[PDB]
Amino acid sequence: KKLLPIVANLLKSLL
Repeated sequence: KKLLPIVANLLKSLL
C-alpha cells in the first residue's frame, strides 16, 4: 500500500 519506495530506502540504503 504505497510507502514501499521509502521505508525500503531507509532499510537497506540506495535500493
